[PDB]
Amino acid sequence: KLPTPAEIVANLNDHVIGQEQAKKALAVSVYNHYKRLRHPKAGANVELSKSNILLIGPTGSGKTLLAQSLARKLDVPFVMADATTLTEAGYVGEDVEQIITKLLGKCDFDVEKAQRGIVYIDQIDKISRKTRDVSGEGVQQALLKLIEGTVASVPPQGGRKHPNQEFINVDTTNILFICGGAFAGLEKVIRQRTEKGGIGFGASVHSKADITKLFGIVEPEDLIKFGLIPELIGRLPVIATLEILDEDALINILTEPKNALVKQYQALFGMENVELEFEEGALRSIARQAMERKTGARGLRSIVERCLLDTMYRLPDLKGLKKVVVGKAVIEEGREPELVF
Amino acid sequence: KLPTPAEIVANLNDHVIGQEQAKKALAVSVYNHYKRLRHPKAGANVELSKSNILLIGPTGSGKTLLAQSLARKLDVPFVMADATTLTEAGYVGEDVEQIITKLLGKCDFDVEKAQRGIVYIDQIDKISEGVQQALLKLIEGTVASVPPQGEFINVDTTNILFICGGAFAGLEKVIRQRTEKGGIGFGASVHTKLFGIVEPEDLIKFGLIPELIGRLPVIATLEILDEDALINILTEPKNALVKQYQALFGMENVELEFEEGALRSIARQAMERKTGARGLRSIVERCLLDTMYRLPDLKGLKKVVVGKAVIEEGREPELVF
Amino acid sequence: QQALLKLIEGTVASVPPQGGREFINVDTTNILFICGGAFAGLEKVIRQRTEKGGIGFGASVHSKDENADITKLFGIVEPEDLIKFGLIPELIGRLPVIA
Amino acid sequence: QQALLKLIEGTVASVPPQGGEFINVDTTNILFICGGAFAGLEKVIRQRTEKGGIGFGASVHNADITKLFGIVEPEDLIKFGLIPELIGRLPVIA
Amino acid sequence: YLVPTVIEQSGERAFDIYSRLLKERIVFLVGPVTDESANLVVAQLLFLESENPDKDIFFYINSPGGSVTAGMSIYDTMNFIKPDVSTLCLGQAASMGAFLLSAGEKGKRFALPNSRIMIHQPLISGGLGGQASDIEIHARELLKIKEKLNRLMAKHCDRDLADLERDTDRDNFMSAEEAKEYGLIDQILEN
Ligand SMILES: Nc1ncnc2c1ncn2[C@@H]1O[C@H](COP(=O)(O)OP(=O)(O)OP(=O)(O)O)[C@@H](O)[C@H]1O
Ligand SMILES: Nc1ncnc2c1ncn2[C@@H]1O[C@H](COP(=O)(O)OP(=O)(O)O)[C@@H](O)[C@H]1O
Ligand SMILES: [Mg+2]
Repeated sequence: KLPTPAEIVANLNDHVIGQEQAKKALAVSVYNHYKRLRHPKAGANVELSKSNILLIGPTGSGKTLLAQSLARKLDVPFVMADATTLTEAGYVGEDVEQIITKLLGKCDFDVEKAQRGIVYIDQIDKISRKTRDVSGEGVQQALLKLIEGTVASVPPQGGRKHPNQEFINVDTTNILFICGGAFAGLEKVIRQRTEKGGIGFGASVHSKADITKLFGIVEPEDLIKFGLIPELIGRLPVIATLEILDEDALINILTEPKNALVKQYQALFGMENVELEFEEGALRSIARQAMERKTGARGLRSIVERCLLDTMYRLPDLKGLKKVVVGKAVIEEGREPELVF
Repeated sequence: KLPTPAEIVANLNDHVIGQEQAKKALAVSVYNHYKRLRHPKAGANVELSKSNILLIGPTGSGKTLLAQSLARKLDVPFVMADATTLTEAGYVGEDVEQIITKLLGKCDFDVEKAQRGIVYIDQIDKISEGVQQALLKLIEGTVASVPPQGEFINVDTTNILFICGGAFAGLEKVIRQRTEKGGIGFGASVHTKLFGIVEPEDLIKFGLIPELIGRLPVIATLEILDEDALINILTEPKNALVKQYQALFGMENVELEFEEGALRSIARQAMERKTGARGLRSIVERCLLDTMYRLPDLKGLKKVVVGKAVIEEGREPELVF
Repeated sequence: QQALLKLIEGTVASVPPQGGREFINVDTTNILFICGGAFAGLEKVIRQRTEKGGIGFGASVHSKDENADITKLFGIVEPEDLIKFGLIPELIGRLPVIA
Repeated sequence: QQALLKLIEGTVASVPPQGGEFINVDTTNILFICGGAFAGLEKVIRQRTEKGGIGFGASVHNADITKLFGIVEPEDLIKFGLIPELIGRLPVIA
Repeated sequence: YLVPTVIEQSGERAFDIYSRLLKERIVFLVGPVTDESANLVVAQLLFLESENPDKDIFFYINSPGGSVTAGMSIYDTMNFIKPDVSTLCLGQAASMGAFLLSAGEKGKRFALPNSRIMIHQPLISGGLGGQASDIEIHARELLKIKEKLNRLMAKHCDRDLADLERDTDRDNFMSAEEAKEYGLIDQILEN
């Protein structure tokens, strides 16, 4: 039968550290997606509709990773689009039907399978409203009909969306859309709404909580002030939020996931039959250095690579080197690892 | 088999001169990349990801030559791309995977070879955003479709190694803004070592999107070619300009020779143009056009000596019969 | 909007055949067209028309409610507001029923 | 440009027979001489140079397209619209 | 005066030339030391500490003197903030200008080769009118300021208080070399 939301989350924990509430939202939505797909479609049966998601989170928190990790066990077509590549219909650039074109290409152009697929639209915040806004509000307007039920006309994987063009009819009624983006200036809007206060001897001054706390209480009013049109927010009823990664999340990302960076280099060192070991202080230092540079989980790979460069240059020649040890000094200082024979 | 990081540098020293730090960095990253591509990519194993390289160096330092030499060594296909050939407006997608069509054409459209190839992207700094976003979406794992070799073909670029490079002109001042005391002060730092300590915040301040920096973990620097290296380049490499033109004169009965002062002066002239070893070919051809036209007419000639006066002054090469 | 003027009104459209791209002639004279849309900034135009909102001693002042009543204002919409919103009169005249 | 580059570099072309069985033609040894009046090249070069100056001790200054064409660089032709891989295959510039 | 506008390469940002120099941690004290000119120096010193508490601040001084209290606001700000305040004498550093010059971080007090540095006891810190009781009070306050200035100057110069009391009795003009030998500056810049 279908995988329960708990089982879906269990396979998201092997790849994503933290963000439990968004994992709940994604799992429940995918479970309801399956149930809707196998719900009888005729007779006295009630007609079900979909509940799309708006996945809000800071840069490098795990939105694109949540989608990729969810796609491994979807059993339905899945794609990852980027709203920044879209434009208004009559202007140079990609149209919103190219998303369905990609979704249709992932499933051997079987329309019956694409009409039941899932779509992730990244950088949904970069098309915000704030003359003709071909790259912003125009894309939001073009997505309104596509997100909800419509019959799109897509090109056959070959060209643009032209009048002199052969087309395929795809019904996006049962296609689940997952929008995501790093609404940077959203914390300011939420703070303006929740901490209005006022000026004057007779005015009431309101008390004056970072990106995580404010995102956890986001409302459509803030998303409208940010630049999203209400017609789009109404089509994204579910709003899931990601917590920004801290130092402890970074060290867990280094060690805990199935294909974690430490496991990456451990397996890479198992090729030449040597053991790679990281001290706890070494991982804590890598996390501090990735945080101080304000990179996030993006920069952990650069740190480990720059620390193991000179040792990897000498791996296939150093015979008898049973173990390699990375200490706190190797991370913080310009030192070389310990090479135990 | 597979060449070790030491053997890669050994064979790569014959084609490129200098930039030893970038040479070993490329060797390690490439060896690790093509060892990851030999992992048991199935089961309960660890899904291995690639590590790309960012080559920061002046023009004519040999970045493209480094990438092409690595490709020739490892039997993989290679195509150079230019971020300057990608426009802001329009279908940045449709032309960003045309590079895949180029790479496929370089290997008989066999996806098994192209998916494990190398791609060099020129002028990575000249795009300091839609182009950056497309290069990011392509550097990361994605399945792109291109026309056939004559039905469409699929290519997954997750296993393709990407070596981006460019001459970050104003990056050194971005670094000095945080590494030195002051710029305009009386006693305050008035003006590749600082390129060697480049950090992600400098590249981001330069205007590179952070997600692109996140997929370019290896940063290697190339030093400017001095007047000495430009002489070796003229004589030492496998495809040295002196060697090429000596073969041109050698298919006939005339031995071409250069004076050491001629090589030094022509290297200084190339260095004065801010182009590195790229300008060496034009000035050598200019210098040898004195005889390449007359040599057909000359009879009884045995050798030609190219002196420094031919490169510096309007002098003719000495014709001894 | 200009391209829809002759389509809403009676014309003869030339469309491709049933299969691939003789074109088919279709008369849209008896084809009923029902346009619809959420005119977002329309209530502000209706309010600016009906509510002067002047300044001074000789101007009647009324901005005592922050949010425009969309229902009451839409109920008194006229072609003047749709023209100031962005629609052309040639299209409004072809849409005589405003529900 | 790309279909032309695929010929300028060493490849094998398939062409109809001598009569009405295609012939394989290897173009490794076929010399290509390309030409044209690059009408935007003088502006490209004049943007690369022609810095000028101001003041008493500075040199101040119809386009002299003769000396401009005499100082063409491959990047100028790239800006004109030619693919870099084609210019790299055209080393001799007359 | 028209202050020129310069362009900083980063995009581009247009600065007046003094804001551009403040970006390089250069603070100018030009002309008399007043409440307003001293508070601008204090505001710049406070701002530069926030930007980078570790990097040196360069305090360029071309001043004939001014108010003691105004100069003391600069002086206490220089000593309070974490980053070293290097001082440079351009043209002249006289009276409180010489005091603030000597107040720079020891080892980082500079003067240009033809600069003029003048030290002297304070003049009127304010008028001495009113009754003899008021005049006695203002005379006592001026003497306390005189002793405080000589004591702080002697500390800056590694000299005895008795030396500064002699040398500040009347206007003591010094070349850059004499100020270096005296202890007001540490180095003389040439190139
Ligand atoms: N919660 C997490 N668990 C494990 N790895 C993570 C997590 N968050 C980020 N990463 C690491 O960061 C890299 C990219 O993160 P990801 O692309 O998911 O961030 P993002 O939310 O998409 O950022 P942006 O909003 O800028 O697109 C991944 O390769 C992953 O290894
Ligand atoms: N380090 C080097 N060693 C040998 N030849 C070089 C080197 N650097 C540049 N060249 C020569 O310069 C020409 C073009 O250099 P290029 O690859 O464009 O450098 P870059 O990629 O740094 O601009 C090549 O023909 C190459 O022979
Ligand atoms: Mg992402």
